[PDB]
Amino acid sequence: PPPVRLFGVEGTYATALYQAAAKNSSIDAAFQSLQKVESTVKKNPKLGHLLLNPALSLKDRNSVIDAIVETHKNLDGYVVNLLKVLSENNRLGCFEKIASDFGVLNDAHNGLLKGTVTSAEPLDPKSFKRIEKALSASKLVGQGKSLKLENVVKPEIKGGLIVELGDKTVDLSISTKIQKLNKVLED
Amino acid sequence: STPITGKVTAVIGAIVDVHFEQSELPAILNALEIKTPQGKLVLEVAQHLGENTVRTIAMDGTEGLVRGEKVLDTGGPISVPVGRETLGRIINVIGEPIDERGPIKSKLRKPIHADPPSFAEQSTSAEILETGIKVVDLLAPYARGGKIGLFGGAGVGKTVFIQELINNIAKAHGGFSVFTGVGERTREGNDLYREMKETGVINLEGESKVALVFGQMNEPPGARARVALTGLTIAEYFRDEEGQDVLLFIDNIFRFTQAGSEVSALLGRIPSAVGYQPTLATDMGLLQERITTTKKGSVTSVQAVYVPADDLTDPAPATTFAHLDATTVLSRGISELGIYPAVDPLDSKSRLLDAAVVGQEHYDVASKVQETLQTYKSLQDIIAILGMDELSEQDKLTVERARKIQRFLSQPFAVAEVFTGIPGKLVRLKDTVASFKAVLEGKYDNIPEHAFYMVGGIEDVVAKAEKLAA
Amino acid sequence: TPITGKVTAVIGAIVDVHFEQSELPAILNALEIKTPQGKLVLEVAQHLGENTVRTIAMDGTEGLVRGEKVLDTGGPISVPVGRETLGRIINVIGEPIDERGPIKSKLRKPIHADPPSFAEQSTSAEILETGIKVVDLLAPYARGGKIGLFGGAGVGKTVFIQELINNIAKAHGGFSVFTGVGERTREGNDLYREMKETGVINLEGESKVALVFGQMNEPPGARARVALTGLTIAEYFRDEEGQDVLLFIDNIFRFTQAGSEVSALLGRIPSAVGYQPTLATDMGLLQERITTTKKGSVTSVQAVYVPADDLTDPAPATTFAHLDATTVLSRGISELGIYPAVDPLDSKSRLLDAAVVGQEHYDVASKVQETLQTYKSLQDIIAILGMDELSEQDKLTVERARKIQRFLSQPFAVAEVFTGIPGKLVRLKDTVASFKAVLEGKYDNIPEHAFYMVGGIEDVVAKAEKLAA
Amino acid sequence: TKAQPTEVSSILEERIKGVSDEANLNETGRVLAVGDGIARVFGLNNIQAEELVEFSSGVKGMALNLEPGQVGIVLFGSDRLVKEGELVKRTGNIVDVPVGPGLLGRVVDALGNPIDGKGPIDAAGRSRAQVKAPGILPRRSVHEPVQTGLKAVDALVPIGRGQRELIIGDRQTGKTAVALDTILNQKRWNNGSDESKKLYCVYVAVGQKRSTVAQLVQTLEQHDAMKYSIIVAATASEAAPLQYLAPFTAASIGEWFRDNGKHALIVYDDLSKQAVAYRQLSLLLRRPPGREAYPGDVFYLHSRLLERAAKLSEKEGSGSLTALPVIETQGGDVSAYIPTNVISITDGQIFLEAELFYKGIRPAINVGLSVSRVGSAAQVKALKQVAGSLKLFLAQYREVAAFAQFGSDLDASTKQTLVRGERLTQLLKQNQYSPLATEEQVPLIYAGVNGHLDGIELSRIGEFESSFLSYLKSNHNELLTEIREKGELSKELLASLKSATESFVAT
Repeated sequence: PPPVRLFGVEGTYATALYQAAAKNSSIDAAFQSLQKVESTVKKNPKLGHLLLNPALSLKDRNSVIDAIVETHKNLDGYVVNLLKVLSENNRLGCFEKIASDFGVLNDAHNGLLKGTVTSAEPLDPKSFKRIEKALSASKLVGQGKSLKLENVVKPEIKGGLIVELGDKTVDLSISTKIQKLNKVLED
Repeated sequence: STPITGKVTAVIGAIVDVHFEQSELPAILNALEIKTPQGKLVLEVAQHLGENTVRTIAMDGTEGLVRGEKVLDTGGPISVPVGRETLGRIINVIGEPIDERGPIKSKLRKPIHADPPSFAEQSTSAEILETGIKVVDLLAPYARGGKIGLFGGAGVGKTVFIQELINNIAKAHGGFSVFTGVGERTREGNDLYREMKETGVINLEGESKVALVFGQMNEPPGARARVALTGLTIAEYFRDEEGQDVLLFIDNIFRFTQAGSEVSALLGRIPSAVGYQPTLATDMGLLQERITTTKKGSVTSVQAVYVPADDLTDPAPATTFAHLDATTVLSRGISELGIYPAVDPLDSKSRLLDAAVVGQEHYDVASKVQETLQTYKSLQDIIAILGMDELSEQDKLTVERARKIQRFLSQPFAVAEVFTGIPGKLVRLKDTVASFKAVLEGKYDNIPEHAFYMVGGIEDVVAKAEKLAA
Repeated sequence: TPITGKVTAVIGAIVDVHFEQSELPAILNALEIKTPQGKLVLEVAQHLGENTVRTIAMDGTEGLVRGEKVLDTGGPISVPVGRETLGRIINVIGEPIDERGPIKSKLRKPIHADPPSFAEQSTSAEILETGIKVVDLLAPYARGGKIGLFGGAGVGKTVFIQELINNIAKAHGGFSVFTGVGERTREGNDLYREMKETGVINLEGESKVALVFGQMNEPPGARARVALTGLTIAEYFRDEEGQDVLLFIDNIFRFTQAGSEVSALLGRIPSAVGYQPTLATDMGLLQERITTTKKGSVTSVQAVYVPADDLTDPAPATTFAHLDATTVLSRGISELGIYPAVDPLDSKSRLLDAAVVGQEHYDVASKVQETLQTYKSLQDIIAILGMDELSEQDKLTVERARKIQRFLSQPFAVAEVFTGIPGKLVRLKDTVASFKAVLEGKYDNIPEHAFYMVGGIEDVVAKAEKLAA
Repeated sequence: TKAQPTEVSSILEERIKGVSDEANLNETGRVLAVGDGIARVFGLNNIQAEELVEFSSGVKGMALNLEPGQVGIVLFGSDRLVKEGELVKRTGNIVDVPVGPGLLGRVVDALGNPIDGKGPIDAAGRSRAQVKAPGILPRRSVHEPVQTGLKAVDALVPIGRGQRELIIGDRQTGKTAVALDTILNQKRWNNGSDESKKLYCVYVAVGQKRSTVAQLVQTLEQHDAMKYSIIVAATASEAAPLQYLAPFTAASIGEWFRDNGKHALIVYDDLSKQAVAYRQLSLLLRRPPGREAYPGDVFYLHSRLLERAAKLSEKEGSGSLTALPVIETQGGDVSAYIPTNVISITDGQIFLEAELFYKGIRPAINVGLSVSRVGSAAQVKALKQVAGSLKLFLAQYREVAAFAQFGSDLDASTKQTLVRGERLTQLLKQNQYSPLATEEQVPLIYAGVNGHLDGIELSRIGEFESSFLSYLKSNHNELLTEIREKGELSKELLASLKSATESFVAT
């Protein structure tokens, strides 16, 4: 029952993983154990040149899976089925790409949104919370799916802000307006 | 080698892929053996595609093949039989009986594949060769240790000329010969076998002065290419390890081009430069070096070529034109005139020609013959509209000569009594050189043109003159 | 069964749906996209899998929101057929383009159908007359016969189909069907009016002429299945009822042409120099649904637009295979002011190649062909040097050929502005008598200009008399 | 990155937790795509090569390309009943045809089922759709004549049994007619004595609609050339796997007579449309092609097919299946790829010219672009002897006739040649669909070569022919009989022939 399936190649592998684990529960557990093992493998230096960059055979991949099931508690056997699908397809490099997308699908089914309030500088804790109150109030969320907005620093923007999520964006960046000011005053 | 387990993954025409296990993988140009109800199926490895997974070309047919069937490694390429017990006998691509006189008689075996002789080895010189035909001996620069090339169309009497050449060179030749037929018909197989039972070149008991490798055109395209290579390695054993002369003979080599072009597309490449193989340069080259006259021995090829639609500006015929030393071109027009062989001597070329190369007498005679015939070809258009009568008495004489010379290149052969009808006639290198000189000086420029119809030597023309008189 | 789904992709004009249900319909079924500007009727062509099909779109494809409801109606698009679809114009969806309210009908039949079998189809030839001499001589038309026109369009095409409608289809007692697949709508308007005036359409009621027009301003998929629509109507008259018919098409190239465009979009590789690899398959199926059955017998005339006037082009080439008579028509021949615009050294028929049209007739074509070929073969020597530099024998033949060459010029009865001149018409028997005489030199002695743009043998004489005063 | 559709994450995870390999992806596999009358299914990990897989839709399609991703199955049907999520069950049997003397006077499609309601095929064996060419040991030289209604073609171009000669040309140039002359003269041997003079002719029609072919067979039933022949069809409206399979299953029906020591002859019309079917077939299964978009292994198909007609040893009865390919060149395009391949295979040409059709030589006869690569001795020894200077007059004639059309003159002897070459040219003409036995093809060619057509004028060729055949019918009908049965002329026979020609040398 995909809550919002992704077409893109491996946004479909995320879709597949979700449905299977959603009808047998334990998705929040699965994803949590998965994120932990992915972080502890990459920061281990053996597979920091070999699962970070796939460069292993077919037979050498299966033996990687066997060392991996020590590393965490599997927690749901559909994520153990993902390890068999990727070892067979002869990469381990787009392993975390499926995981990241699966995570979004998982938090979306629960009813949680993750967005961004990109700025060139951080604002007041007041500023962030008002913007949240306004978005829930406004007729763009029914108040049915929960809210997360994440402030980030991007270097693109020169001042002002853009709130982004769901392909709804409210744009009051100055960066663009400055550029157009120059053009029109060199006309 | 020991047992190697591979499983078939895909049957796609000839193309068959395998899934070998890690740390026990074949290498490019091996021969794989598969137990099948089709005997032993052999796959020639031609690529690896990565991940312990190969891509092969078949060498035996792919009918009723079951995916997941176990695939062996011989440990190396197909090894055919080479010997001096391979004289007469008929041999296929995998070195497996098609003359059905039991397994093919060997002393040694070698793989189909081998290395082109090295430059240090080379002892290659060109020394006058002959076949017993007048147009060939005088007006074509054949040399021994050369690489003769019988360029021509389809059905211009290709089979006749080839029949006549083996008929002559082999019986006279102290050595043997090796005949390879690459992608030619089952009509042709019995006919080549049949013609040479009759002339006595093939004897079931003793040795033979010719060998046979008949590879046919219903055979899978990968297998089609290595009929040429199979035959080639026998020529090498003759040259090398016996230290005998042999004269290699191939039929048609266009079929060799064609065969690479097919398995090229399927391997995943594009056959570029008009639907012919890209890898033409390196495969052609392999063949050419391999046929040589070294300090070990002499192997001289006479190679059949088919030019599609008499087009010499298609890239496939043209590259080959450079690589065959002593080219000849056969045309349809000469056959219809009743002129035999189909050879036009105004189209034969060797890369370098002088008075030292072919010799002083030979040069001068062969140049004079060509200019009289070349002036006639030029004047033909002019004469069509203006008429002979607007040109000179002299012009008329260069024309009247070119015609008498022109029918002096007719020679019916004994194995073209099934084709033409007229008895056998042969003229040696000596007889042609001495006699053509007389004609140009004007001693026989009073004998009728039709008294040069169907003649051998000078003698026949006089005898045929008497026949028109009476 | 209604299958709710969403439109994932608007990949060109071959839109793709992804249903949110685990069911799927069979290929060649119908789907309706629920858009606030009407509907689109689309037909499934591929299953790609996971519940995402690719459907060919027969209705305009701008303004499609990705994420918009689709419904499964089930099965082919249904046209209207009967005695009440007579005089009507039909688009591709069963909809009229001349209005007057809807098409009145009894039966609505699927546009995707099976073609009648081998036991049920044999070719015939029973000899119709064309008032056009050049056809009679070189490639005589006949009932059951399969006729084909080639070379360019707008060179005189339209004039020629109308001449055929004028003589054979106003003396045909069955219905007659005009189907022009993606025809140029101006010409269409002209044809509708003139037919209704000359009485062969009357109101929406009973008729001896019915019409179907594709509009060529519609998307590629619609153009493809105009051809399919028009075949459904013909099937009904020929087959179910069992009444005799006729069929005229300008151009069927359009059908093939549409296919090559959609080929790229569907998932196929298009066959080289801009055609489809499913070229043979589609072409056979369309010409097998209208050819002579046993329930009826239908003479079909097909016109093929050639984008270079060369038949080496594969689309014209596989057409030429499915005909018994041909009358290749060429642009060069038009510009030379020869009307009829038909080649004389490129027209042939398989009833005239074995004397099934008679010995006197076969004999009359044979000589005519040989004279005319002498003229073209010695045409270089003819322009560069004159005729007193050639043999007298040669000069005579060439002289006769030129006179025969002019004689084939005749204006159509339907031309009055396409030739300038009001036409002249002759019979089959008249055409044969006339030529016969001409080969015997009876009227080779009076101007060439006396043979040009006149009818019968009598008319030639009469214009020579004009020319002497 | 992208991986094959069987390795896709939804299909693969369920298999691990239910069924995967063995009788579901091994004897069975589950369809996953379909369109263009072509499907591809996942599974079939064990399956024969060229095997027939019956879809659970009541469609059967053989598989020629196998992939561990999607096995590409060519349907013999429409896709409007074939679906995604159907199972396919293996027949376990490679595509096969009924062979018998109970395919005679019957029309059959490539699945050997009646398509004209003449009912059941009484079959004495079944045979294989793909069968390798005979070797070097089962082979015998060809020396057997074949009668054709066109005298110049039979005499110069030797029409044997166990040999392949290519009839090539454009449409409506009597491509069909050359073959039909052959068939028609075989009424006479069929009726007649000697088993080894008998052809059970097999007619193959590929990419030719239902309507055209059905008219044709009725024609052969008039002339009593259908009541022993076999008609194989693969119409255009029928699917491309079916158009491709028609020549290869027709082959088996001729191959059974060959086997038993009888003889047959196979017309392969249209070899060009098989090649078109093959192009569609390989490019929707994805095979990189060569030039013109026709695949790489198009030649391999064509070489194997043609080589199913060859002559055998006396162990297999002295039998031959004989082949005559038919190729529809675009425009006289003989430099195209598919014509260059066929050409290679075939050791003769039955060249037709378009210009000559128009000239009145219907059906068109061109023996100056005809070739014979092999020796000539598989025709009637007699027709060859009489027609012995026929080559030399027709080939010399072409040169003098070319020259004459530039307005340059020549001596009286060349105009004697030229004049004779015209008298001869008229002889050839005779309308399509007409027989002309060999027995009356030895007189006329004697008559032409000895200047007995040179006693008459250019249009009195037809009047001479009428009297000479009448004279031979009264006096020399024994002469006619010896020519057919024994086929060899002696001084005695040639002297009688001479009396006959002199008697009506004028008119």
